[PDB]
Amino acid sequence: GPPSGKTYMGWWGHMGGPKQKGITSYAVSPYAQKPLQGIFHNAVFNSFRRFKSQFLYVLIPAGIYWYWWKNGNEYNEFLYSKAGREELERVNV
Amino acid sequence: AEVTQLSNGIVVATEHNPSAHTASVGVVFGSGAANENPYNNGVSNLWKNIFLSKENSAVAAKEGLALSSNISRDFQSYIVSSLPGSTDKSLDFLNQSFIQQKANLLSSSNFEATKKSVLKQVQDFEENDHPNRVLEHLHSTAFQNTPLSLPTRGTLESLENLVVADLESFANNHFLNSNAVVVGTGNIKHEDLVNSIESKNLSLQTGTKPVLKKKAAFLGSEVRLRDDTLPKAWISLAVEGEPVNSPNYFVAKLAAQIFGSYNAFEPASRLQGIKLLDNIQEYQLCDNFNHFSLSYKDSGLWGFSTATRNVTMIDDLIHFTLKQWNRLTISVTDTEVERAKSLLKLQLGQLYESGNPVNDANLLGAEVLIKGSKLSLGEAFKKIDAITVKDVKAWAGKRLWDQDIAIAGTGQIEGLLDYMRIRSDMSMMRW
Repeated sequence: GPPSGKTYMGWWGHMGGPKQKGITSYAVSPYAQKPLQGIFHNAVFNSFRRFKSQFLYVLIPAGIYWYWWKNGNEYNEFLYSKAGREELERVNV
Repeated sequence: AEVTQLSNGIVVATEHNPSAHTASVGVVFGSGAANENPYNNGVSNLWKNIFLSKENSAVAAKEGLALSSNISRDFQSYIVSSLPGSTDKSLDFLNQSFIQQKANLLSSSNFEATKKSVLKQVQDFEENDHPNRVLEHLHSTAFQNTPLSLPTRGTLESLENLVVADLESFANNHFLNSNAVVVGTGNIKHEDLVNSIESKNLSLQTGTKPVLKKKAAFLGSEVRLRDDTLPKAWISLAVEGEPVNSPNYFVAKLAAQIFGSYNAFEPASRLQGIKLLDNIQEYQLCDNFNHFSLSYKDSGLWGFSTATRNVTMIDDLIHFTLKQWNRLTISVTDTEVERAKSLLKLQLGQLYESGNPVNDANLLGAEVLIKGSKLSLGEAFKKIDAITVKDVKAWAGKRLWDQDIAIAGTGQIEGLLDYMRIRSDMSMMRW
């Protein structure tokens, strides 16, 4: 077939990565292993580690936008009451 | 015709082939490179090179002898081959310089030079001998954390901290008399041999070698020392095979001989009776492969070891030879069985009968150490031709269908797909 343009990923055997030497990789068949090894230790401790490291980046913007939405919604519910109709006309024009 | 007699201590085993010339007397111990811990390792190879050193070999060569040694994974041997009229010289040399005092061999000049040469040749073996080192890594990951996992030559990191205290401790703990077998091949008669072992008093020690705590158990594993400097891709996978003195031993050797060994550049090995060579010969998927069947004392391996210059189609070679392995359980014929029967008889005859009387000494010493008496070439041939196709199918369903494999690779092996595909391509869904 037509040999098209080279990319940054080949196939198995010539993957285009750097040449490596001296990196031994030991593994064990799963039939010799126990699956669910340490699911309660890693369910209590490692999940708390990940939640501890990555919750401020999620909860500070969620806190900002939720407080903005709650303040705006309760201001609108204040304005369309009876104690804000002069403020309703003043905000209109 | 292979006679064995137990003396006061030692066991004498001999075979008298009167047409051979060089009679060869030596002692074969039953403590190889799997009877130690991984920290004093290589002390067996160090003992072999101490026995084969310049001092000992000059003393043996001035009298007319030629030393030999062979370290394996449960037996180690020390063989003094000689002329047929001169074997009392062999016996009293092996007495005076190996069995009694070894203070001429074990002082820190000969030991230092021998240790330096052993270090140089072990690192030269580790760098420049690629199929044997991946068979060794296959043994090191198949039986790992268990005493059959050890390198035979020894590793470099556990060889630079060895002194004469290690060698003296090993000679006190494993060079025993309930562990040794003295052998005679060539053309010595049996009774002059034991007459000369019982005239001059020859006994090493009295005790018994320490028994191991952990028996050899297979652990299905994987390893890859991928060095993409190398031009080839040497991988080798193997399952747990049957050990020595097992009833399914000769059917394991026959099932290895079913698939045989191959060499892609010789025009007489490209025409064999293997069904795999119609799959691996249209894109030239490999250069050679050999199906071994090693049987040690406690367990053993069964698999093939290849070399591939076409490093992109490695997984196709693996997949094709594993489908051929599943053909042993499901639909092996009888003409393959009879071809492998005749070829296995030819191979065992080429192994047991040969010109060199030191290989026969090593084989006789091993199979008299483990069994007790040597079974002849006739009884082995009878046990070979008593094998039906259903015995091969039963053994292949026992030890080859969906069993755990262990893989050891080197070279350019990114094209080798990783483990679970190779493990679960040992069992197909019936086509």
